[PDB]
Amino acid sequence: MELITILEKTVSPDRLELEAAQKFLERAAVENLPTFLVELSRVLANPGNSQVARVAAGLQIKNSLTSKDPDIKAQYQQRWLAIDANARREVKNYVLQTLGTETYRPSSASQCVAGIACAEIPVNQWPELIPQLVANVTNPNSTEHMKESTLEAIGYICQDIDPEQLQDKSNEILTAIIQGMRKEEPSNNVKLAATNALLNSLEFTKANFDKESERHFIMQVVCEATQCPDTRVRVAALQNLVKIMSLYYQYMETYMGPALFAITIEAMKSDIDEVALQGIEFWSNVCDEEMDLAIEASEAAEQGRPPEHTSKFYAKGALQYLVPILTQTLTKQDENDDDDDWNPCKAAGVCLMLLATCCEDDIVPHVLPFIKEHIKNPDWRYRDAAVMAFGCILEGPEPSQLKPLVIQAMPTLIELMKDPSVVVRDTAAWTVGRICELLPEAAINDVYLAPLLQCLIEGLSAEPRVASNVCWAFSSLAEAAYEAADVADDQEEPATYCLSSSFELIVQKLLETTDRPDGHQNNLRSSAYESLMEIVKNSAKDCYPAVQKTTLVIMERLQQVLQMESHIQSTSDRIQFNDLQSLLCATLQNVLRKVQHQDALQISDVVMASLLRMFQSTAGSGGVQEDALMAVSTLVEVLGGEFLKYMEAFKPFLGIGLKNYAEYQVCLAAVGLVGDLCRALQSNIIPFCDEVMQLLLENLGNENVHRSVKPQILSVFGDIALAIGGEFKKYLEVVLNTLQQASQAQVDKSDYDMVDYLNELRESCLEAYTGIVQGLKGDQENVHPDVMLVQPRVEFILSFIDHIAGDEDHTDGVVACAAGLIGDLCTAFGKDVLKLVEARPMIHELLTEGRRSKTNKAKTLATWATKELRKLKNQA
Amino acid sequence: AARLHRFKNKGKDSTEMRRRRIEVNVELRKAKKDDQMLKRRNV
Repeated sequence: MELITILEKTVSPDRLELEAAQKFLERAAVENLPTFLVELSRVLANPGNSQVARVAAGLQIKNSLTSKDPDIKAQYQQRWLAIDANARREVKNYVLQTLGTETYRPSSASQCVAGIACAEIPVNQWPELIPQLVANVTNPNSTEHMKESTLEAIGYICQDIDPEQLQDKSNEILTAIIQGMRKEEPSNNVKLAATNALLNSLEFTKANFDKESERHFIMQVVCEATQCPDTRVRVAALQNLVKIMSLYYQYMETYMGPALFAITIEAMKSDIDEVALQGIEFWSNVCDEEMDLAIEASEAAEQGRPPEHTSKFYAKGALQYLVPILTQTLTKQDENDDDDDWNPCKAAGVCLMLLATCCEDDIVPHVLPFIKEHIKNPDWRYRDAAVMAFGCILEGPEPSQLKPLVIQAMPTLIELMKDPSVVVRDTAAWTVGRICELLPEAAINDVYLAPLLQCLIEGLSAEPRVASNVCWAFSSLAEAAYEAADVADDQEEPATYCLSSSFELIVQKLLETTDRPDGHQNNLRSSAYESLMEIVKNSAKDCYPAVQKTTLVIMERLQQVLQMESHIQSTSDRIQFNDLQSLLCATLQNVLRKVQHQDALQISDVVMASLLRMFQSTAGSGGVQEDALMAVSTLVEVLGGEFLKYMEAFKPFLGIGLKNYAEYQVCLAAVGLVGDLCRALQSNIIPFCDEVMQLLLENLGNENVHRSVKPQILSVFGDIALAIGGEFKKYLEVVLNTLQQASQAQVDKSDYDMVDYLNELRESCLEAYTGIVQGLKGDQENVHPDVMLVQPRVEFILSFIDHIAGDEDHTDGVVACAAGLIGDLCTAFGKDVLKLVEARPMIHELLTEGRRSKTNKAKTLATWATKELRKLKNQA
Repeated sequence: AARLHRFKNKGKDSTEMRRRRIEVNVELRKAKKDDQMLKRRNV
């Protein structure tokens, strides 16, 4: 009974013994785990056996402990540790000796080293791994298979396991990598492994790159690696080069850049796609970073402080060479090009956008001549490049200089929409949409508006490749037209705008193009539905009958979607059905906000009935359940107090959503809806307040929920107190104690993400206190006899806000909320709080800083705080 | 890849557009609370 015989069944088409033996060896893997591991290692370590059998055994060893899922990987690691130490030594020596001996290029033994070491290194086991691997690489008598196997395992180590445990060992492994990178190595396969290993190990060697002699040697080997006869080493070396640009930019000044500048330009000019891709990516990453540092430089300059780190303007200096190449490589597309495919032409087009943003004015002189010459050239490749280059230049430069160019080139744009080539039509639709978003002045004018709409509506019936793209142009045009009209009559809605003449026509076209049988391609249906939403949202007064007609159609489609729920036969059908439902609810939300109160009443019954049916039929993902939540929320906001008729039916579903520890986003939506519910149905939530209070407290009791849920729980507590009024005394002490416990929380200052979470938690705590005090303040001018209930806790209130004022990490929101509190207790109690703020006079910095902030919220609230404070400063 | 979502509005899709809608609703609700508290502040 030899394991090789059953191992051949894995590669054979017959699989009856495949799963049978696999399950038997898995039962061994839980009971006779050292036995199964030892016998498998023996087979792997026997060169006499067929090498395919050894590969199959190595696959079994790897799959016995590896796992893509981090949780499954963690428990598998614990399973590996749950074995006799001597038993694991029986196979550790086998693995470390089997590698390299096999005459295979995949070298399956390298996988086995990766899995075992990724678990033993954290527990400081197998201390001879690193010295052994280094010795194997550095031994001058090692064979090609020896070195190829070892470097493969090293790269597998760096990629798989976390970087924390290898920080102290980085200097040792680095000397091994660069030893296999020098040109003196005869084979190229070993060099390929060396480049790949360094790619996944660049993060460990932060200290090594700090060293000067190490850095100079490090870039020397990679620079000489790019100029290699083989292409695989060439491309792999380039990915290493772009990574160093993205992280260690500061050290590139010292002759580092003048060396890369020659290699990268040649790499882009190469006809081979892969090397061209890396050359483009390198010159895009430098621009991407250059934008971020430019923001930091301006922020420091406006703050009066010298910048933390500066740039040398590499992109600006070298733009005159990138632009001619980038324009040229655009003329390399093919008519049979996949939409979802990364190509040098697409990368070049994207890269041009960041070029414009980095240098606003210096780009146009180097690109304007190109688009002018090839705008009517008979070959459609060059016509496509010229129009595509036009769209990129829109973002960067100041629009004032662009106005003469765009208005002059408008007549040539419209005729391009009727070009016999679909590719040029697609780019024409994209660039006219961009010209509307960025330069609406040239798009909204009497001469060119009417022809623009004629071509735009004509394009809605074209092929989906361009039909989807032109649809997004309509949404941009509607927003520009809506903003163009400025009624300025305090109504806040213009009576008439430029799109009023043909509003009903374009709405009709958008309705029918949605129902196209081929809307799946290029997300045509998804695009078409959204432009309908933006059209309705951006409608004028005259279009009121039109938006009424659309509401009837949308409601009709909702009832139809109910029937499609009953019959379903495939997972892809489920995805399409769920996406359609989400879009339909999204459109219904927009039309409800626009429609008048009277029409909202008659259709409310059907809207609620359909919405609750979606929630009840929770046969799909959480998207359908979540979408119905805020759809009801916007209905409640527009309905007002009339929603009380639906409380008895909405109550069971509200509790179900509130009591759901899974799908934290869905629970988040329900929490937000409660705040709206108490605001609109004020002073009437009393019969339903006790249940939602208990349900909320239960969710706050446990800990395994998402952290983002917690702050909103505190915010709704304050809003409920404001809504109900003086009836909160039943739960007043419970919420106060819970708020007090949550307020006194401290997290490490180094983690910015924790800092933001704690700051948002502080904002919710402060806002809850304002609602608590306002709940007992009362509408009457005098304080209510319930305001002394919170009197004992005022000292803790002022101590808390003093703690907030002490931290420099205060954002622009906490200061406004704290200032609102100070005024509130000032007007709630009066004389007593004067001594309390006297004992803590440092609060005055918050009062003064509340006006220096640019946010109007802090300025107004702090102005109120200082006004009422001065009344008690000199009252006698 | 990691850059295809920038070329010619290809990034715009169901998941991305839902995110923009959610932030719109949150901003509208937050703004509505602000003036309602402002008028009750009696200032």
